Amino acid sequence: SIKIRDFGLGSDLISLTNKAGVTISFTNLGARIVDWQKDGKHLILGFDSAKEYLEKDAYPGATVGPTAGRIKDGLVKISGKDYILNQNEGPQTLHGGEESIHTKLWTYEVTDLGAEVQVKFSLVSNDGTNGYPGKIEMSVTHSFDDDNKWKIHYEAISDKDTVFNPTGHVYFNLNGDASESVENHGLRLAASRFVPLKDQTEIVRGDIVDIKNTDLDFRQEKQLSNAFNSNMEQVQLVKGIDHPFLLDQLGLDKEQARLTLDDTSISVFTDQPSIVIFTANFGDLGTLYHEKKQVHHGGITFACQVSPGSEQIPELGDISLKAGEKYQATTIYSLHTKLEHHHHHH
Amino acid sequence: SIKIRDFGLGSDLISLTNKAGVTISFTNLGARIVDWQKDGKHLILGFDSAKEYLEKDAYPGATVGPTAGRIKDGLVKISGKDYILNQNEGPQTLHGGEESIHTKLWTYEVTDLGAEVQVKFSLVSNDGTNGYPGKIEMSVTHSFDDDNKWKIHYEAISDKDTVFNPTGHVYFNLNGDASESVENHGLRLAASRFVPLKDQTEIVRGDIVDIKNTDLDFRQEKQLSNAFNSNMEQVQLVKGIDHPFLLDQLGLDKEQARLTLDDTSISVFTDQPSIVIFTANFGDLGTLYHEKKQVHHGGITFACQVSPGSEQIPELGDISLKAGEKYQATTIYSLHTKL
Ligand SMILES: OC[C@H]1O[C@H](O)[C@H](O)[C@@H](O)[C@H]1O
Ligand SMILES: OC[C@H]1O[C@H](O)[C@H](O)[C@@H](O)[C@H]1O
Ligand code: NI
Repeated sequence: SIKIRDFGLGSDLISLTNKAGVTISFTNLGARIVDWQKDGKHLILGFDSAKEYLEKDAYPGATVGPTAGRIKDGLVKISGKDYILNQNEGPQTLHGGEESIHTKLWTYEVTDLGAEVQVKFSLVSNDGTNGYPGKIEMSVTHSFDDDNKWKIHYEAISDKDTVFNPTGHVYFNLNGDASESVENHGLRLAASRFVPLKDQTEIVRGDIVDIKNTDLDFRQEKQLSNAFNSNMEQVQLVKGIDHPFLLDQLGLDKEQARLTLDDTSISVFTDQPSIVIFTANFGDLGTLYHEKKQVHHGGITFACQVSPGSEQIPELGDISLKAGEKYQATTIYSLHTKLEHHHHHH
Repeated sequence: SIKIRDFGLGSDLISLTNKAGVTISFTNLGARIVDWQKDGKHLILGFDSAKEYLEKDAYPGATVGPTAGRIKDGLVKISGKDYILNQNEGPQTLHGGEESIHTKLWTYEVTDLGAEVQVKFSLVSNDGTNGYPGKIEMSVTHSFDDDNKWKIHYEAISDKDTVFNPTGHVYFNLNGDASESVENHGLRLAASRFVPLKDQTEIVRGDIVDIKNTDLDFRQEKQLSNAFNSNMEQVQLVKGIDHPFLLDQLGLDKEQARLTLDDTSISVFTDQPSIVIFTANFGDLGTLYHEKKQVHHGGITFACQVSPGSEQIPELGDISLKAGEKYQATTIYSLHTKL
């Protein structure tokens, strides 16, 4: 079933229920996921109205771009030319600049294919918006099927050579309560390397480092607490995790990451080369989610994209987008029950 | 009463019925008026869904800007520096450039005041959007009251020196049918001069012209047909009217124009210095409104704003907006029914 209703400020809330009873919802404010539940339990973080997003935190579950993450000094080089983008975090351009895409009302169309329902959001980034050459016609399709698969498909075309590397900023919390840390969740991730940050400003350090056999090594499933409790400089620097992890093997076919809690797991699939992992290291900020004060580590993203920092570490990728060339990206989060035995205590 | 409904593509349709039974409706797509009816007749031009607007003509009833009208070569000078805006009509920037604010979904809030209801639409135009320095936070409040007054109030603030001169692009047609010319409407307008156009590109010619005692003098009520059958080269050039008229006396308390058809009449009030009047000179285009094929002259605007063309004719005014200054503007359309 598909259902729609006003969600506040002129946005809508689109709610889908698949044949298995699993429900998921989205809003056109920032082509974002708002909730995902199983048996009355929230699997992710979200608010109950649009205004909350605009007043508390506009990133959760949003589509962010045109470029996700931080661009040192808001400086990019496009086809030999230097361009300065909107600087919204010190001299840095973070997630596309101020008042970016996550803050706009996108138009949308719903397509019912039976076992699969698609929600296609559209938006045009005009040429010059936030310093980005365009115009860029963008679309984000969120779909949910009878197999409990939530897929995100991005498409874009630009009138001018530009840069593009958007991502989906969902936060998971299998506790279903923001006030409970995710240190009790199990994490498996197919990555042997990571990108260290230079300092508190969070720009990339300039090197790529091997994390095998360190506390950041999740190739084999381990509790998140191992990371959180770590005293590695990088962990200490950000008070948790806030880094790009370079996938070892590329392809939409491989299970790149798996987040487990008791009988529930979320599997991550993507065609992107990295997963940006941020554990809501907000300290005592305590943003209220459903009347619950969020705890430090009360959430975790799996933001699949080209790693941030390619401006400095070319080896990471090229996020340039040629005029006329069609961009595409696909990320999938699949939900499973009893995939494995995970019985722990903290 | 107030009613909100899904207007298509994720947009909303907000409809307000006042004590008098009159209905007016807006959509956040473009912070725009969609309809205006009395006794089941439409007073203005509009479509039946969001899609129509996007597919057919996106300007009718919309808020257009940041700058309304045509800008020669898309060139504006800001703080002594030249800036090139998005060009979407040849080398000209028309209505803000392509995919402008009239095509975006704005957020909004409804405020019920009893005798009056207000719908406040907001949108942020990012710095650099279509070439315009910003960011510019804009709000357009459309309101409707029990006195049949439809008011539009604009507000904006920019982080940087920029240009700003939006307008409301509603088209009236008291016939209540797009297939019927507005030539039978009487028009009165308190302007003694106008701004001639250079040629078919419609950029201004460069001069200000006195229209006293010409086919374009509406200082004293007259039927449109007159203007329509004039041989004035300017009328001929455009096949109707498509010009900025300079108002004789500025101020929001003066009725600046009046459109009448039989017992029904519309009055215009504004704090703007000019009114741009365009008579739907679309030839055979035949755009479809409520399944009725539009005829050349099947509509007319009253776009209140600072006259287009100030880039060439400084005396027309100055559309600059300095960083931190608050822009404000108001236009009112009042409905009357004789007895
Ligand atoms: O709240 C927004 C967040 O977006 C990413 O996770 C970023 O790396 C974090 O450092 C933080 O800025
Ligand atoms: O519908 C678009 C119209 O907008 C203005 O009123 C302009 O003067 C007309 O020439 C036409 O471009
Ligand atoms: Ni709606």
